[PDB]
Amino acid sequence: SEQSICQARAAVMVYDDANKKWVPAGGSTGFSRVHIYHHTGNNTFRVVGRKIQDHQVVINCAIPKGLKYNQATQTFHQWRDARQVYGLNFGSKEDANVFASAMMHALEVL
Ligand SMILES: CC(=O)N[C@@H](Cc1ccccc1Cl)C(=O)N1CCC[C@]12C=C[C@@H]1CC[C@@H](C(=O)N3CC[C@@H]4C=C[C@H]5C=C[C@@H](C(=O)O)N5C(=O)[C@H]43)N1C2=O
Ligand SMILES: [Br-]
Ligand SMILES: [Br-]
Repeated sequence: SEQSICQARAAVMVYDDANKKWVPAGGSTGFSRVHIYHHTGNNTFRVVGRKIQDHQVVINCAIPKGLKYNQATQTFHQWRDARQVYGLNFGSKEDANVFASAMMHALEVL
């Protein structure tokens, strides 16, 4: 089965490569509950975020082994895939540190 190993509150953003700016994931700005989930068997992790107001899934992306997770500032962290760059604007330094730590520890289990 699948298990949430950590969660944190963050405004989830994606980078608009064409206009050089960050835009809100899913179309509207606001905080989401962002989880890292582990699936047993094939030992995979994914980031899944749902907007707190309406449960819209704003991010659902795989965490591949060797993913480069960038702590750009104390409360904005980011990573990429082929299609998009994702950014989490955390509610506090503490939320960020919790999430970052779970991510770094996931990358060691992969
Ligand atoms: C090599 C590479 O991919 N580099 C990436 C970052 C990264 C490094 C390691 C691993 C993964 C990633 Cl995504 C990179 O530099 N990127 C990807 C998106 C666009 C950007 C490339 C150039 C620009 C320059 C400034 C920086 C950026 O986007 N920043 C810096 C921190 C700041 C913090 C928050 C967001 C929120 C709104 C916007 C703003 O402040 O107006 N922000 C920014 O402007 C953010 N940029 C980036 O982060
Ligand atoms: Br829970
Ligand atoms: Br496993």
